[PDB]
Amino acid sequence: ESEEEARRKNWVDRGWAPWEEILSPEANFARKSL
Amino acid sequence: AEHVRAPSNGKIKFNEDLVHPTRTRHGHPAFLCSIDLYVTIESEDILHN
Amino acid sequence: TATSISLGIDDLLTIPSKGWLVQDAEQQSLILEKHHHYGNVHAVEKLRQS
Repeated sequence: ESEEEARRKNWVDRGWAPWEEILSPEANFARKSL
Repeated sequence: AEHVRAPSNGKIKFNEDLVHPTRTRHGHPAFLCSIDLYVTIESEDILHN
Repeated sequence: TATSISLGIDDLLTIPSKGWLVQDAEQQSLILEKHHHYGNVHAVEKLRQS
């Protein structure tokens, strides 16, 4: 399945939404660095 | 595999332009050295190099 | 026989600096556990530090 299709299924069916994540000075480092 | 430990109690002084930024295997912030460096610890009685 | 060596409980000396060293290592380990929880470190990393 193409990603485009899968992104649809997840929105229509399983409820996905790319909600915002507010992160600490340290967690941001973690996400970018690794 | 060897750990440089501290000679005595005190402030550690070095220039940070020479060293380059990194993240360690255990998750901590750290600096990586690719040139020789001199670090000094200023104990009240003496300076350790 | 004349000198008579023997071993007692208080002859098993321990290095003077042990308490300070064990106490510090334990502090480092607690701090890393709070941080695994808060999301700033991963699991393979916790294992390794320990």
